[PDB]
Amino acid sequence: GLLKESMRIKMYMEGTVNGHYFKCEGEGDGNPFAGTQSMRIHVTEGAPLPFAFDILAPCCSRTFVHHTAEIPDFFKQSFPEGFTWERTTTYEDGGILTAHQDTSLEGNCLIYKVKVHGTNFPADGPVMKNKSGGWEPSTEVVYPENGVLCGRNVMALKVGDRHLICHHYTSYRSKKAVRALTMPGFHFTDIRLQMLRKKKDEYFELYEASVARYSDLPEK
Amino acid sequence: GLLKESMRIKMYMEGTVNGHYFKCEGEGDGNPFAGTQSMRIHVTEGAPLPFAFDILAPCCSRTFVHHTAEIPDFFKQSFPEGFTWERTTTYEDGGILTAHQDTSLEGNCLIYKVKVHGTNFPADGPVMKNKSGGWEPSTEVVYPENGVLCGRNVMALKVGDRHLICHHYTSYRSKKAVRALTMPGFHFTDIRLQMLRKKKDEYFELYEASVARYSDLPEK
Amino acid sequence: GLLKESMRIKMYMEGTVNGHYFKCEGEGDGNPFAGTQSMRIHVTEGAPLPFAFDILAPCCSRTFVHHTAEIPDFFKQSFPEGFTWERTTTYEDGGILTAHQDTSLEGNCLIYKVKVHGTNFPADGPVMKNKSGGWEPSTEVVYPENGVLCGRNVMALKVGDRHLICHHYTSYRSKKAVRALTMPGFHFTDIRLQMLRKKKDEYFELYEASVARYSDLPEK
Amino acid sequence: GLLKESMRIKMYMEGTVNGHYFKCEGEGDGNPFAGTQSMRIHVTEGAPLPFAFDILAPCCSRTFVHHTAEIPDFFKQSFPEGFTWERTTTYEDGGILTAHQDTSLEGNCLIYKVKVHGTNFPADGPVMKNKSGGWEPSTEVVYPENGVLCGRNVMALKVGDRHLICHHYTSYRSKKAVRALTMPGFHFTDIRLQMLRKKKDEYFELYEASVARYSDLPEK
Repeated sequence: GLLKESMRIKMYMEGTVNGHYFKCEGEGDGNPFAGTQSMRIHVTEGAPLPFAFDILAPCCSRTFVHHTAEIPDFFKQSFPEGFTWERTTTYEDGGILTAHQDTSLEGNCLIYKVKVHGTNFPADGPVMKNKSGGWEPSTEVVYPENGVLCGRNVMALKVGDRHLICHHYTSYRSKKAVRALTMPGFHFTDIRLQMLRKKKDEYFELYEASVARYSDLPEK
Repeated sequence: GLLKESMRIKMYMEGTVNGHYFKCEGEGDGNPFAGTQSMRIHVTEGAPLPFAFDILAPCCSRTFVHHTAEIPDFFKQSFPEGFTWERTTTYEDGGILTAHQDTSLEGNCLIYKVKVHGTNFPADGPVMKNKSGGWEPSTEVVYPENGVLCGRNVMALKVGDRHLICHHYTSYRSKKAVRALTMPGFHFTDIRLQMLRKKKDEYFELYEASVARYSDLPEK
Repeated sequence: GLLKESMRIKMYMEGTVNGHYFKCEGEGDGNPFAGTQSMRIHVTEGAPLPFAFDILAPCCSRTFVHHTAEIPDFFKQSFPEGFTWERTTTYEDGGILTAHQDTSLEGNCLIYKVKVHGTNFPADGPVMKNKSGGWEPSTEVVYPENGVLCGRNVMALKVGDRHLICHHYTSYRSKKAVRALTMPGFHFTDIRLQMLRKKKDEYFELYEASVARYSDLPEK
Repeated sequence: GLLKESMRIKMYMEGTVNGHYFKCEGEGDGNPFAGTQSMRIHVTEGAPLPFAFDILAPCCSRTFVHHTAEIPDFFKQSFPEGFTWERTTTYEDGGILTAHQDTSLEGNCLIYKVKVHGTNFPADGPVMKNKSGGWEPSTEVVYPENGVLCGRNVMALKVGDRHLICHHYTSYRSKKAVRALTMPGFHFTDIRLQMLRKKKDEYFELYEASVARYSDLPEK
């Protein structure tokens, strides 16, 4: 199989958040079909980070999604060629993060190349003050548009007992020919992003489980 | 006792969309604990509506939500006093609908009073051209904030085989005292709103089912 | 002689900004053909206002525009029937203000009826903190769309030596028969709104001049 | 001295629009002080372009602006070092084009280096159908912010007898030291871009005139 029960992951991330340059490398693994993965991220430049790594966590993998109900798989179908994505995340307190990502394959290794740009995050807000406590689980809305898979999502950043809301606008683009793909219909993807460990705003351990599904409610 | 397995609904709505004024009155019924409901809505002014009623359907019932996993019911706990809600809906083609709603109870009948102001909808878009085909189901994110329950949601209006996305920013306020209320934590509400019939842009039949729940994904 | 060289104006404004309810009444005068006017406004309810009146000033008169180069005058043509407008303004630090207006005539008095709704203005921002110093002059883009006149404009709110930008999206609708109007083509409207006097966030004095024109640049 | 009555221009642009890679090269001339210029553009790769070159036309020159009323010239002051700009253009039908440009000076020749990224242009819209008729003239709002010059603009693409609005967001950054620059005050730049000729979607002739000025309206 071109994709196997176990895949390795190599990630390269670079960017600026409110002017602070940084660079990290991730190494990970996962099960494409069970939709589970982990990743160890080491900040190679700009450490310790003067902001919450939480904002960068969702930049670190849509190949690893368990597809139910025979929902065609835009991401797995795109291999060996791979795919890209481009996201805008707007935080309700002013912050904005934009990211462009290339996903490539090399034998058993998936290669992620990310570039990030963050601005307008408040100086006294939870991200720059580094007082965030991870994400709530989420459900992405996913639908096709002109051969591109579109994503919309509300994510809730834990700030103590409260929540800071951010909004995702994503476009997944295949490197494979649009005609060679079977686009899915409108559906959802549940994502649970967890940070298992963090050390000195420099080393982070992530874990994520994802399932693609239709609504569980009956139709009339 | 207050709330029963079979309840009545009466709705009074008025407002403007892109300058066109309309009033309508609805009568409905449902099972608030099974979180299902129907409503027949009659347009008594501004008929025939020159815009798609779809943009008004979500303005027409948060008492009718089946709560799973012991999730406290903000809405049901608010009776007899009832509650209000305030929503801003932004459409990605520039349209914006603001709604203000009051929910009270008279006998075995819930009373909804609704004010609506839609504006900036494109003259040639699916709303003002009246070419939409109902809503996809959705999953609202819902979380407390100092006595007020907050709602966030991505909705997809069907336009042919394509989709027009809009975003809900809701604030649910109880007319009951805070101390007399058990606020819920972070959770999701699945919603499936369907329009089962419409006639002469003056009569509509809605049906909706809602379930409050947590993420179905396992947690590591 | 339906519109004369000197006209009276009565304005009635009601609204809520960030949930603060208010009512205003205005009386003014102007020269419609010279495109000059002034208004004395009094906050009859919700005084003192807990935000900058500057955001409301553009809601308080497109009859008063000096038209050059034989540009057809959509607004003056609409009398005696009159016209309506509505506008969505978006502030770049999060604020959104929707407004809808009716303009009617009563002999020598123009009657303005305004409904305003502001939300998402940041508590720390210069609007809610009341730290703004009036608007810079602006040039609106005016174009016809199917018997409706559309307006786009970038306005700059002075905040010390800085500027906070907001974006206007306006639709002017004649209450006169569409076929009875001579629509203009694409053109510009220069507008200079000044706040001459303010007192205790309760009384305000405005002066505005406006000119309709084409670009002064030569065409090649 | 550094700039002359007549200057040469050379441009190197590349990027993608809805995923179509293109490369093109320009050569031009103009009078920096008179504020006029022209350019010939050749699509060296990705010809014939499957979209309206109209979207790329505003990416091809702020050195060529006639400054009135003794307004400081951010762009002419920036030489020999030169300057950069970065723009986002949003079309009201969903299209978005982001560009980053570098302006340098070698002898009597200004060198432009442009990277374009265009996405979400409707498949049946006038851009991708290549059915536009150039731009209307415009007036950019320009204002200083911490040594950076900020530009805001509403532009209108002619499509048949109607207009498709788009919105420019630009930051111009000088490569010259802040202290070696007298920043201008708040002002406008009138701009009229014209396409005098096009051939086989691989050759285009442009002409542009710009004037920097204050509002023509009196100040009461």
